[PDB]
Amino acid sequence: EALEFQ
Amino acid sequence: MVELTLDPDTANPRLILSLDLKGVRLGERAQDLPNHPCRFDTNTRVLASCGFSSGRHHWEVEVGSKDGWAFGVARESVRRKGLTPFTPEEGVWALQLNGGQYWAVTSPERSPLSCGHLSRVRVALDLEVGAVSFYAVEDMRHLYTFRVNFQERVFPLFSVCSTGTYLRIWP
Repeated sequence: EALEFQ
Repeated sequence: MVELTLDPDTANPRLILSLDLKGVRLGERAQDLPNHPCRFDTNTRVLASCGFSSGRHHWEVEVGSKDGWAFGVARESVRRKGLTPFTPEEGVWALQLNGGQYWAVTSPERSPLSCGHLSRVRVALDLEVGAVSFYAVEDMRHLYTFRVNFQERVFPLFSVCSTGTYLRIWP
């Protein structure tokens, strides 16, 4: 999920 | 070289902008901030205050050693509201640290750079040529150019989607 927020 | 600053009215509320508006990194909490239609509500993104219609313009960027950051330029029209893919079709030409590797964020597939450890990076925006270019200050080694037919105002873009890392504008 973290990288999905780029 | 351009003295750019961060636009706190564009910033994701989960971001933390430095006092002088040159730095950005992820916080662990949303903030009460007066949601504009211009603010990035979901993606961990902030533009610079100053955008460009025409010309060549340089900014420099101090990057972290740990994953989380992408940056480059976005066309003004880049969607702010909702979860948005991070890709050229969505108006975003960027470099990225992820899995301890530098990528030009292209699609359908991302392009891996075989550049060395990066500390500081010069961003050359040539609107009259139609290109954004990335150089390591460390010897002005060319990292990557995106050739782009920009048809509108183009803004400096920064995203930090993990704690433990950051981006700092120089100068």
